Amino acid sequence: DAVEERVINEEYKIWKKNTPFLYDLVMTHALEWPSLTAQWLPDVTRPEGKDFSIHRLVLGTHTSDEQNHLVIASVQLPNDGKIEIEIKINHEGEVNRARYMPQNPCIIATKTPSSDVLVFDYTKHPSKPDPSGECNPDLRLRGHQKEGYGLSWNPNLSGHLLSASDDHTICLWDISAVPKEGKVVDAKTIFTGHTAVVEDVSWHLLHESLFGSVADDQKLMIWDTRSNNTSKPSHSVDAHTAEVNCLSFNPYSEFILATGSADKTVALWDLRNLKLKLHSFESHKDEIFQVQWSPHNETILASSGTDRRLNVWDLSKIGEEQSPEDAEDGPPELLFIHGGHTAKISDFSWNPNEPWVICSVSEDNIMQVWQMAENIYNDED
Amino acid sequence: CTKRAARRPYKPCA
Ligand SMILES: *Cc1ccc(C*)cc1
Repeated sequence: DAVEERVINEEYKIWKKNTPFLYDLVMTHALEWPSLTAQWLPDVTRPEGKDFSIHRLVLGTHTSDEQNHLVIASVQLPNDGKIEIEIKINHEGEVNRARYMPQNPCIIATKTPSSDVLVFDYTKHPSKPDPSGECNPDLRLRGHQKEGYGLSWNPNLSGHLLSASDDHTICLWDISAVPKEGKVVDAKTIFTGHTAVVEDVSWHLLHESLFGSVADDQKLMIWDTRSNNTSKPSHSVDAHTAEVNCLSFNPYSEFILATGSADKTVALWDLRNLKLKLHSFESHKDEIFQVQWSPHNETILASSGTDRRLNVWDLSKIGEEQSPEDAEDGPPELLFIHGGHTAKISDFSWNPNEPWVICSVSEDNIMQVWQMAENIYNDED
Repeated sequence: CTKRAARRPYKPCA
């Protein structure tokens, strides 16, 4: 066990030697507290000149010892850096997942380990806790508490927000009709289909009525809000052989999505026939907690999790001819293994404004903002 | 050798 950390400590050092051949950019920043959550804000502010542009990122803290925080970081990326903390806002309870609303990115929804969803507006707060008036207690006695992290806004209907609820359900809130300064929003719909703990949920990127959900009952379920029966979904798959922890819809193909899970596989799915898994991506050594599609490339997905590895997959190399010496290192669809993290990667987001740039966060307070070398993705050498 | 080194980043490239 103690010798297993030394294997991680030495293979970090070969990676740091491997860094100028494999990356066009590596930034590494220790945060003050580890983050479970990472999402890039959609605005870029380049000034003309400076040799950089300013991009923004949504973080959180997950500690019980101090006052918790919701963090906006500014990250300077060159155009041939610096990572500072822009906003710190006092969040009550641990930040499991933090996502912005697309119809106003100042509105950020957070998922807590309690049964609620908090919503902040960062313009309506002080930028730093120069008060430092904690609301944080001295003990926290959680009894029966296991919850998943999933939280997703509808990009086609403003205010419709899903989350993974506490007793195997999915809740829908419509925050567009906010009530008259009561500031408590009850659930519009409660979706009662899964038999174990719902881990991740996501709205469809094109149709406003559809969403997908994954859970610990090995099931991917596809729903429709116009259905009168909210106890049964429209489709149900026996997706994986273990706990399904993440899903992501393809932004270029409306029928295509991908689920990653605790059987170390990322599955590939068509919506019009869910009884056939299209492809099983296999190179993770442990449990997968995040899968995200490239917003600049149809063919490209990435996955991350417990094995300290962020794999980056390429669908256009599936079924390729391969040598025995190439097949040792993985499948031909495996484009890139990141390997900067020495602890379990909790979350990652692709940058929407600079292509191939990823921020990824792990549990040893490391945030890494990186981008692989231009020769490796363009098939050029 | 850079496409091969992307798939084995814990081994040194050669
Ligand atoms: C092409 C090439 C890649 C990486 C190394 C270390 C050497 C040559």
